[PDB]
Amino acid sequence: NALKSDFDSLRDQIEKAATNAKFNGVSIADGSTTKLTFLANSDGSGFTVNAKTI
Amino acid sequence: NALKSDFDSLRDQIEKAATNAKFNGVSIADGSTTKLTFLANSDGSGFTVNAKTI
Repeated sequence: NALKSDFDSLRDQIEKAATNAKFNGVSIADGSTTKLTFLANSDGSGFTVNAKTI
Repeated sequence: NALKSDFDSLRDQIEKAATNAKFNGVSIADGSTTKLTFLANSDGSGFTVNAKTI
């Protein structure tokens, strides 16, 4: 039971550290969105980067 | 009778030792409150810590 409690506490730590991984209302690791695209050329072509939910 | 008196003395000592467990008048040991939340983000998200009466 003590190991169960420790395991659950570490689980909660993972969930909270994952949900805290924001940067200016946008996060690539929390799973809020499929992907993020940043400007890559003055034409407006993007720099595609896929989200990796953790 | 001597062992009974020693047991009663230890019991009074243990009660008062449980009573004195406080930090700035706030405690988690004596069970005065069910739980203490703690800050985890700039949004005010808590860190729930259920009290365990001892």
